[PDB]
Amino acid sequence: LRELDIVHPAVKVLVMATEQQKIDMGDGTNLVMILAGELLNVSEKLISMGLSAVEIIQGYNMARKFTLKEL
Amino acid sequence: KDQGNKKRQHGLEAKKSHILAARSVASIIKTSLGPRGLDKILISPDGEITITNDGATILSQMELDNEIAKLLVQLSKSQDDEIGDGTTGVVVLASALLDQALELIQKGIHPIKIANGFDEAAKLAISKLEETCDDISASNDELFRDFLLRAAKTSLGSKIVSKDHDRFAEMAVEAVINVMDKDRKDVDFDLIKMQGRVGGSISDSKLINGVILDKDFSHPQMPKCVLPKEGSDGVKLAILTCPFEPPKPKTKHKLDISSVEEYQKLQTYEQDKFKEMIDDVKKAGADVVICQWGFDDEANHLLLQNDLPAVRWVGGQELEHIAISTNGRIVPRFQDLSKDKLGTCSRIYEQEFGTTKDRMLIIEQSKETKTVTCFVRGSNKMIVDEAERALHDSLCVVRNLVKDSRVVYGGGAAEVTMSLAVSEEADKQRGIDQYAFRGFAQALDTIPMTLAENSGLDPIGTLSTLKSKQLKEKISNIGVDCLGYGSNDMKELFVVDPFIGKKQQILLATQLCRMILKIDNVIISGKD
Amino acid sequence: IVVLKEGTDASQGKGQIISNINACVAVQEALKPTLGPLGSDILIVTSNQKTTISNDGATILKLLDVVHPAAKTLVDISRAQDAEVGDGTTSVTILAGELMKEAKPFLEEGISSHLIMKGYRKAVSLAVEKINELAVDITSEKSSGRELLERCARTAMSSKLIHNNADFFVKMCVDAVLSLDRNDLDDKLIGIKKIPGGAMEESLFINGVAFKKTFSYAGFEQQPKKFNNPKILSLNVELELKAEKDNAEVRVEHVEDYQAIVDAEWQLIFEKLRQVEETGANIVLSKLPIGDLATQFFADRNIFCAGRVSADDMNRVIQAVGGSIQSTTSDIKPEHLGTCALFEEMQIGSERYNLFQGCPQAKTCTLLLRGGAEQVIAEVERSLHDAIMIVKRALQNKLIVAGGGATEMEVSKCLRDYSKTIAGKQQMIINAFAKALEVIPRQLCENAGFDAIEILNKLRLAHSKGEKWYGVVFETENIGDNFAKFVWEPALVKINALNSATEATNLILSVDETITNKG
Repeated sequence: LRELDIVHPAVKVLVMATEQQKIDMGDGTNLVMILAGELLNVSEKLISMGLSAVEIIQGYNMARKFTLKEL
Repeated sequence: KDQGNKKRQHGLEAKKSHILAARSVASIIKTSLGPRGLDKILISPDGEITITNDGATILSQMELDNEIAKLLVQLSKSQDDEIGDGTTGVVVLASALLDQALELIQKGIHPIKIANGFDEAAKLAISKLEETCDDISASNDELFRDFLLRAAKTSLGSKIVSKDHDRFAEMAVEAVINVMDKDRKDVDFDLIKMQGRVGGSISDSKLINGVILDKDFSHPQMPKCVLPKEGSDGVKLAILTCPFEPPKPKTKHKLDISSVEEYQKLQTYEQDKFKEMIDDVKKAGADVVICQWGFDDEANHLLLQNDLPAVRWVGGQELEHIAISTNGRIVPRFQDLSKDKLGTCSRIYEQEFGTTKDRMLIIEQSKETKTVTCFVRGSNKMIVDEAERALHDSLCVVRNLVKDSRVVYGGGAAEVTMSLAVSEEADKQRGIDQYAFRGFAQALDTIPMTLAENSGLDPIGTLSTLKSKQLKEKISNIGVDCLGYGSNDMKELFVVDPFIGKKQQILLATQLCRMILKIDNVIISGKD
Repeated sequence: IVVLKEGTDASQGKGQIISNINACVAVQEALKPTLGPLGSDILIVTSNQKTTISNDGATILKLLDVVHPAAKTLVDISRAQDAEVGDGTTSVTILAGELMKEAKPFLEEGISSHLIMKGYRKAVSLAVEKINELAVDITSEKSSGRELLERCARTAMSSKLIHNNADFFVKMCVDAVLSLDRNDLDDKLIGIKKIPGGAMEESLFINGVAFKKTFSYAGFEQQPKKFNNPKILSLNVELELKAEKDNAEVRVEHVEDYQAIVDAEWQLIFEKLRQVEETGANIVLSKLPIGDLATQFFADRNIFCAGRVSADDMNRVIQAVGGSIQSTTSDIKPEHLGTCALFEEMQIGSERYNLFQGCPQAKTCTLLLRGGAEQVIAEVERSLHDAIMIVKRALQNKLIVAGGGATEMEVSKCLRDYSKTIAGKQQMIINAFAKALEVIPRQLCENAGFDAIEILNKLRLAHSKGEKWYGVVFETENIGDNFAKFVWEPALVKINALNSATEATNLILSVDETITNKG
């Protein structure tokens, strides 16, 4: 990512996520990218069913909190 | 690296492309083969137009982007020194060999087998030439000298100098005799200097037994000649390399005079150095001062007052020539100069050629020497160039003849004999060797056909008649009418080519064919 | 406001791997004709119009430097192999290209590259094991690190004048290389001297360095001819009653003054000669003549001297004895003195020849040859030079495997046999690697003009039975036991070449996408 030519502003969000992972944590650079990509992919299925982005975000936040507590 | 604009051939078109390029290169000078070969116009980028049929000159001045053609031309450039007069023949033979190799490959023969078979065929042809060769030096010394002069005259007659080419042949023979000994039977061309200028006539050629040193003697008042002094021990030469001036700074200099004290000191130093050098020269007993560098004004004045003509800016090779001719030695410095190291020569005088008013200085011995200079003149630059080329060819031919007593005859007779022998031997060897021998014989057949074509004769009928004469009746020296001749059978026409020359031609043709065939992949990048 | 790809994208996955395979195939085809001593040359023209024709793989790779990333990786691996080993660069490139070719059908069928790489690694392990097994290192089979060298020397001297007497010259040739540093062999360290007289079978092997007589002044045969504790010391410019170097011309108009000066110089030389003894130098050597005074003093002091020693002989003697060369006698040091077990003058040939023997620590040796004529000794010397070169080459790599494709054929046969016991997906990769290993003999036969198909079939049929050293004969088109013909290649070189080829294959096949940034 530091060397790849990325011009789409949306991808820069995941680039900054990887940068944060590298700065704060000593591992997981690929894990964050993979997880974000998969979340955005399943968001396509969520939208296909007619669900609004706001409720999708709310559900993702709730699931994030539950997963963090369970970890 | 530099991948863009990169071309390559391999697997499909490499062999065909290489052979076609070689054929195209050969066709440039194919028509120029033989003494009556057609001329080609060569024009310099500045617009100077020249006319000549010399294949070596034509190929040397030709630049091209084709890799096979470039390799062939480069090889011919090196071969020009080995033989000189056989460049066109070697190129034609190599082209014919490549043409035959094309068909052999089309039949499924690997290039390595073709190369090996060509090498074996060349060996057989050389053996046949050795078997059929004749010895001139072992028959009669008078006949040997006559054949040397005849070869020189034949070489010279193709140029404008044919009117009075006898003098050039005599000078070449004398130079070879003076420079070459029979211990090695090799002419040292480095000791045979070639020099000339535009002007005069073909009759102004002269053979010098030493270096020329066409110098102006620096100072205008310096004598331009060194006389033998009415029977004295010739002329004593001071061979020096140190400049005739005191040491000087390399940064500022500007040794100007501002007062009496500085003038006195500088004059004392400079005069002491100049006096030391001139006294050393006088004690050595030399009559002429020769230095690798120039001379200072004070040095020139002192030499003039002492009657010591000066020679300036003599090159290292010129110094070696002086030492060889005068049996002298090179003295690094003035302080090391002594009578025991001075060279001796008959005289140093100005020689005029034709209407030339330059009055060039020449060092003459008039005796046998190991180093000589071939001086060439003519009414035009083309005349001088042709005379020099003919002299070089004559020297090479004489060297080849003296080196090996065995000789062959020109006009393609040797080529026809080799072709017949190879064809006869081909049926005895089984396998790819038979095809290789047949191809080599067909390639050898090319040279006589090309010569016949250049002479206006039909190559087919001429070659068939030559083969019939050399097979049905007997083995002899029968060639094509390269020049105006009453009939065939060059043996009676005295057209002789050295055996070593023909062997070298065949070997070089085979080597060039192998070099071109052994390359199966060519890669060329772009240009900036 | 800066774009590196210029809006140009590229695909990823099996497509890029196939493109890399195609690039490797192109490189392999380019370098194919250069494989083997009989291979064809390649002509390359650089951007500067310089034309170079060469067959070495390293030069071709350096001149080409294909920009393609897969070709770049292949070139890097080839250069690494050449720098680390220097042999097998072309073979490594050919093997990598063949492996890439074999990988293509597996990818086309949907086989993951990871399985291919794992199978190639397993095949490499099996091939290394089989090469180690095939590697020849035997003692009881009438061959060893020394006996094999003797056999090689005999083969080199075959059809020569001393072939019938090779039984004795092979030992001399082997000992010549074995008498010096075995890890650093050089032909210049094995000298040969020609001594007329005697039979060729009477030639003597000298552990140290020997040279012909060089002393011809007073005192000859008046000094000791044998030393049990010799001390070799090379003194440069003394050994004279009058100074030879850094001297000057002296003119004296009075007899008494000249005589006094000469007497003073003689006394100085006397003191220097005494110091020579004081330094413990039992053997005095010098490249310049030695005067009568020095020889007489040394003879009276039981000291041996010999001047007019050639530079090469003096250097070899110094290196063999471990001494040095001293400018003056007063500066002679004990560390500059060399010692050998026995130094003596050999009377063979109606002349005395100096030789140093019993010096196993010497860095060089000399061979003494005998014969009834100088021409016979010259022929013996030529045969000995050939044998020395051959034995040196053999000893440089004592671990050897059958050449001419024999090792490749054996490894392929072993891999094919193993593939019947490795049931699973790895069988395809093992078979592919075994087939790829056969490219080397195929290309060698093709470049030599032989019938590749027939030769390969015959070799495969023959290798199934009999010895494991059957290979391709490049002198006359046929197959046979190359080992019996003394044709072999180092085992370590072959192992390194296989490892490098497999490393290149894994590196190239492990790349799924390549991104290039403008610059």
